[PDB]
Amino acid sequence: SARIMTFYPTMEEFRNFSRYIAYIESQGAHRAGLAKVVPPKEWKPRASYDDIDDLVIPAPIQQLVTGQSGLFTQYNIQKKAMTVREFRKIANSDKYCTPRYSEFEELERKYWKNLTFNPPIYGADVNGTLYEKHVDEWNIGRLRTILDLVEGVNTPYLYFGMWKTSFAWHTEDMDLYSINYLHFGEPKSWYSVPPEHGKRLERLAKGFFPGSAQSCEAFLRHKMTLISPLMLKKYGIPFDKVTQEAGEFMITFPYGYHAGFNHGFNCAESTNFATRRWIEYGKQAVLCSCRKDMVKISMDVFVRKFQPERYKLWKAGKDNTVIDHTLPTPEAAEFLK
Ligand SMILES: CCN(/C=C/N(C)C)C(=O)CNCc1cc(C(=O)O)ccn1
Ligand SMILES: [Mn+2]
Ligand code: NI
Ligand code: NI
Ligand code: NI
Ligand SMILES: [Zn+2]
Repeated sequence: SARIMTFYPTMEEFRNFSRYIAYIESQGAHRAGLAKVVPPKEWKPRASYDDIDDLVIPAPIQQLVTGQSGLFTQYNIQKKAMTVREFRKIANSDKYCTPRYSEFEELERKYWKNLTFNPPIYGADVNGTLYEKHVDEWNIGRLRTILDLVEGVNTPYLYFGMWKTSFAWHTEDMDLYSINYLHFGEPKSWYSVPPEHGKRLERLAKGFFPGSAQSCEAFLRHKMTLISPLMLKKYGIPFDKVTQEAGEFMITFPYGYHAGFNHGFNCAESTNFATRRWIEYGKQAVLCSCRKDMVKISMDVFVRKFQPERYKLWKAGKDNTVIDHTLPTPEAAEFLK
């Protein structure tokens, strides 16, 4: 019922990013916590990707995974800087390349069977964009949403993947939205838990990692926790799967938990953004308490501007607004009339 939806905008619908986000929420896409958007055929953010071999990945991370029975922890070892060419050569070498497979279910099995072995290298969190400066549609480098009121939380990031590189279970910083475009290469597969069931995932994680839970009120934000779909099935956490191919966007929604992995050599671009609906999520976000360095946004400017009637109430710790995860963002009103 809160399944992942896929959308196919026309060029005319595609041009206005925020308006289209409001549209898909009016269709209920936010309930799954994750949605796919396939852009029009004619649209490309870049003419060619042949000129980026010399691009530098300053801090590649080797992903060491420890665990068993569908529960794992992922550790980052920073490696020496390398170029995209060097990273590609490693990614496609026999040691690291994608194994043979027919259906996705086979590759998924191989992933969950082999994720503690032969730890791969992920060129993640690279500042940059691969959009040509003139592309005005869904330009992840400059989406100009109300998040701009805040390198940063609204600046673009590149992810150079190879087979079996992973992203762990998490919501975004300050439970923001996120946008992910797969520029090229092999697919990226996603898992998602509906926001309305998010705390059931937290409760389970808390039960399996009580030490981590004791040391931090939001340890999932460390992005170290991997949990297999079989474990989610066993413990009755609802979830959905989707595979993202080259040329496709993924949107994650506030408090939408997601995780996944790359199929082989690929490149993705991502940033965070906001709608008016996010503001309440941002006020109520449970943040990492154990590291000084984590991302924290002052919500004052947002409450003053878009919730002036509640500002003094909120600042006195008495705003008891309860979030209804099923409600679309106010901007979606025009599609419901
Ligand atoms: C908005 C981009 N961003 C970066 C925040 N800091 C720069 C780390 C993220 O952390 C988004 N969340 C992690 C993530 C990573 C992947 C992935 O590596 O593909 C997919 C989905 N989500
Ligand atoms: Mn994410
Ligand atoms: Ni290339
Ligand atoms: Ni090294
Ligand atoms: Ni523990
Ligand atoms: Zn923490």
